[PDB]
Amino acid sequence: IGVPIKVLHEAEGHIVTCETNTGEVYRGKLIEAEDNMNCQMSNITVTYRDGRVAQLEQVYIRGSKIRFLILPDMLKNAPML
Amino acid sequence: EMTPEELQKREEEEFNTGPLSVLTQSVKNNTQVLINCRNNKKLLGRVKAFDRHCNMVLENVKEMWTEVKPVNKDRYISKMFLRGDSVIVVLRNPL
Amino acid sequence: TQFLPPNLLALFAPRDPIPYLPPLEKLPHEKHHNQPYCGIAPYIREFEDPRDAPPPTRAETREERMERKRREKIERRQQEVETELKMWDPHNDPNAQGDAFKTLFVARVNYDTTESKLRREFEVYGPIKRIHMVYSKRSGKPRGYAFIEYEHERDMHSAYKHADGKKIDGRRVLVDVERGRTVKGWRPRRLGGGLGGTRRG
Amino acid sequence: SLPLNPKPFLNGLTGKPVMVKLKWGMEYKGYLVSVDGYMNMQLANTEEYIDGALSGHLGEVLIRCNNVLYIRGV
Amino acid sequence: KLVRFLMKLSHETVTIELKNGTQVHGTITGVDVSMNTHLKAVKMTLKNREPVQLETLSIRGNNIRYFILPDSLPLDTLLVD
Amino acid sequence: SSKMLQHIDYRMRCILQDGRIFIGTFKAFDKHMNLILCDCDEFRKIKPKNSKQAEREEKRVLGLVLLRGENLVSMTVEGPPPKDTG
Amino acid sequence: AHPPELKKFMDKKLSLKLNGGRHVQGILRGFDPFMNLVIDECVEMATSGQQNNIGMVVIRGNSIIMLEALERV
Amino acid sequence: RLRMGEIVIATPGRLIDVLENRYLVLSRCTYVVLDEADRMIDMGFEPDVQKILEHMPVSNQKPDTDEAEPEKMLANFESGKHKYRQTVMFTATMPPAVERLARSYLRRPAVVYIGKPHERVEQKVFLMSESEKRKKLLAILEQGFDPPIIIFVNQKKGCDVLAKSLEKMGYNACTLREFALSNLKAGAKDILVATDVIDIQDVSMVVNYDMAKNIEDYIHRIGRTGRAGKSGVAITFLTKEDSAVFYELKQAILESPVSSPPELANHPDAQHKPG
Amino acid sequence: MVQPINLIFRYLQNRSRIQVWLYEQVNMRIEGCIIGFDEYMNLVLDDAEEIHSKTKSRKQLGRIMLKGDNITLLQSV
RNA sequence: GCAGGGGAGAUACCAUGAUCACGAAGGUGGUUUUCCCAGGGCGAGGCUUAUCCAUUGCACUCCGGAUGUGCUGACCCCUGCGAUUUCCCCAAAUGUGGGAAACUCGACUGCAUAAUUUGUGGUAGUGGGGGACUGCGUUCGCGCUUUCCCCUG
RNA sequence: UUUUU
Repeated sequence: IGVPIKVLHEAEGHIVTCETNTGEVYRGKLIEAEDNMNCQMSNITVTYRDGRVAQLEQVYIRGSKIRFLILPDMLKNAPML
Repeated sequence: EMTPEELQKREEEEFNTGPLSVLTQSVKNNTQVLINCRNNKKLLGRVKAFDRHCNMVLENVKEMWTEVKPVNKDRYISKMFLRGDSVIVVLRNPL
Repeated sequence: TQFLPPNLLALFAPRDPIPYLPPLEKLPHEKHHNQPYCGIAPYIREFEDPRDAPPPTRAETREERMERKRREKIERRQQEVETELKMWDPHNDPNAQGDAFKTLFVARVNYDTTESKLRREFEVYGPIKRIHMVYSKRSGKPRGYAFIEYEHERDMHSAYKHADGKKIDGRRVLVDVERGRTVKGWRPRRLGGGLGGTRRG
Repeated sequence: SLPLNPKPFLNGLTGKPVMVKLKWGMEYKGYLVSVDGYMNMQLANTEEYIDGALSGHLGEVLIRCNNVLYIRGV
Repeated sequence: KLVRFLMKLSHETVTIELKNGTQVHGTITGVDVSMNTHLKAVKMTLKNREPVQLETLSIRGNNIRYFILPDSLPLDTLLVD
Repeated sequence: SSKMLQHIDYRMRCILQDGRIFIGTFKAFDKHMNLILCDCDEFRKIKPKNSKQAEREEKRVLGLVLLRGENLVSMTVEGPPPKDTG
Repeated sequence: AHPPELKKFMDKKLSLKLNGGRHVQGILRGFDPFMNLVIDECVEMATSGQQNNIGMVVIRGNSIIMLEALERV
Repeated sequence: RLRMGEIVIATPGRLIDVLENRYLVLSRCTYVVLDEADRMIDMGFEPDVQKILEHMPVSNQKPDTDEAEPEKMLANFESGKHKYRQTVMFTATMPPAVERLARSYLRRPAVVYIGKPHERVEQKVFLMSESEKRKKLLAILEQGFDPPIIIFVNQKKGCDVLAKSLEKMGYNACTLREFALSNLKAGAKDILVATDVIDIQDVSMVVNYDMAKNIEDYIHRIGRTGRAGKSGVAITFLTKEDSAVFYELKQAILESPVSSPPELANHPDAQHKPG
Repeated sequence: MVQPINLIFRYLQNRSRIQVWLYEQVNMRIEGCIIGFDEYMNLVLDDAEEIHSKTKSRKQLGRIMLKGDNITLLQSV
């Protein structure tokens, strides 16, 4: 497990954002993140490429279609970093 | 699969017998070849070295493309290294 | 951080979300391809047949000269062996006398052992008519080989069958039959032949 | 009939003429020469066809794995 | 393999043209097995963008499309190993 | 990996595949080129379709950003690490 | 090759996004480590407002962008 | 295979993960075989076995009376799909854990006892110091053996060190998945080093350089030489740290007609029962 | 739990006319009887036909081998 | 899961005191040497910017002293590394070292690793703007479409 | 030894 993979695993359980490959951005509580950056979120707020916003009860984003992830700043206080 | 051991001598037989022989003759017979890539250009030149991933080293290559009436343009490079990912097709020069 | 108290979890608070902004690039399936990719069928003007580079212009670095030097040294050694095989004749040598069928050969012997101890060791199998040790022509050191020609071939056969592997002066010596004037096509170790496998690899 | 996997189908297509369509829209019709474990294609006396109509004749042509989309007989 | 020949191109002034039209000309200080090139004092000319000089520039192997070597490069000697 | 370790914790401006540039303190890296940027700011050039004007930069603070290496194109040294000495 | 966490979405009606700007909706009967899914009572959901039923279908994971659970897992 | 779908061979952790994630159902299950239930209790899989049995239908369980132990039992066997569930638990001994598992899962079982590796194999256990017998190992390997052979070790790491030492000694040694067993069965690997944990044929020699802490593990190691046919030779290096099993090994010295030891039988720490 | 591989095997055994859309292309699809499959999701079809959304015509090619990368979503009928 | 701990040539010198009438070549194990050279030690010299002390100076061959951050860096040394345990030997004999191994951790390298989840492309690079030059709708700002010349990547 | 490949 790499150090960004460790940071993504430690970022689960809190509210994080993730930009999709299609242009959408979903921000919500990250339930579980895997080694392949597949992230599950519960009660997330998604924003499409046009700018419209929506709410989702449960969503799952593959790591192959994930562009970037925005974590809280406390993950910068990790003992590895 | 076919070769789980540390002996990978079948790769040379596949490069000498398979499609890569069309590249491997180009290193052997020193014949010219035109390769069309994903960048809408056709590079004509000689094949000096290649690998399993079709990454080639070309010498005295000339890449020709068409910009804009479609005006053709060309550019010569004495030594270039073409990645196998951006290559779409390659065909040896008929002679 | 998952199984954490809320006092510690309050330090793990997310920041403000990013503002809404349009993407810089459009969709790849919805992009406007003004000039897509095409084949090289109009692009076939690479080279003609008579004005072509030659094939064999390729070579290794610093290995071909060493391989040619090794091949030349091997050819010189083979020529020296072929020259030495023509001048080698055990039937015309003064050191090789007597009956070859009744003469045994004792090799791998110690240099400190004299011919008298070898004669006393070889006289147990029968009477020895002649004993000839091998010495160096320039230095004078013994080469560890000797020829014992007996009066009877049965005594030489008993010495070859019984004294093979016997320890002489602390060293086990080998006993065999004479193959220089009895075996057809035999060659010594100096002529690319010989017996033994002590220095095979 | 037996369930024909693409590997014996490509083996039977070798030596026989076949048409391979790429993901970029271009196609190549010619005698299938050789194939490998990554489903690469080799062709001899092949003709390149763009947008359905024949564009020209290239000859011996190597078609890569990621660029080739489909391949069919004749 | 062909990455071993590119790994021996340290401190050589090459020109890496990317798939997005960016061309970076500079002396490659290091190359890896994943075709990533780290160069020093590079001049980058992107598509629809002005060139700029940088003291260090790292390019991934996936984004690199072509590499132009000098004409005096010993391609015969470098392909022996 | 000394060339990547020499630029550790520095203000690196990594260029993405979409043309955006994220400048931030590179906190961690991996074998798949996934980067961790601390206090990252993202900027992008907008083409002026109205008239012949200067290029517009649209920056946005993301904080702790986890960028994938598949979306990363190039990265250069933009600024020094935040020093604790006065 | 870590498998995805689609056990909560097993036999649950969810909506997934396709590669070419399309969407689908149906019961995810299983999953693959390459994110290949099996949809039961699948919906077409094209660019037009009208949709079509396909029933059982197989979706490749290379073309699946994001899946949103309509049954709340 | 789960999508493909008559019987399923599983481990308790993997079957518990499949049943907890709804990957497999037991609505049509009517037969439960528990091979090595004592080894399942020793591995800690007995709460996992209880959680796996909790997913079984209780409406198909047999009543705990005299009818489960034969005319009514054969009539229930002739019911076809309307038959009750059956349980067959195979083990090497009868601990209270496997007895409670047979009392819970099975209803009035019939006991069939065979199955004795200590009585059917020449236990050539070297009562001499295990370290001295460890040196004798090289001597036992130089004395000749029939491939494949088994090298039992208390720990996997030691087992790996013994395999590397046998590889340095000019012998093809396997470490312990299926690729090592196929090499051992085909004749490539001559000695497989492993722990006290299968898929193995009859072996001529079983070398226990590290003695197990229990007699059931020693019986399971001796059973790898073959339940019938060739008896084999089980050479066990005995030390001072295995003395709490040596009295039990005295029982292995007691009930072994195919084996001839005075060092283990007349040992002071093996003369009385431990505890 | 129904798997896509077992579903593709059942569709190949039943010889149902499967229609699969193209990857990153919403115009053309390929319909036909799935004669066989492979480990890399390559499908060999006995009677394949390419159907376009704009022209609304199906051009038949015959026994065609399609790579697994082009496959995006396959349905029945 | 698996294997590993610099390679490629000449060695003329030494050992293997080579089983045939004085020899082998060559290989192997040491020494020396040439390339791919890799990680370090020694930091002379040079660049950059601040603090303190001194200098009112007549030059046209740069150049007052000390310290700090960031760098570059020749000559000279080693063939690998950080940790454990055993035997033998030189020995300034409990220290310093040399020759061997047993093998473990620091995710060091390659591997069915170019076939759907980052390291061999469905992220192509196909533009932007100024003058004349079309048509549709119009809130007269513009959305689409049809041309030539220029500046620019 | 006893999914998490």
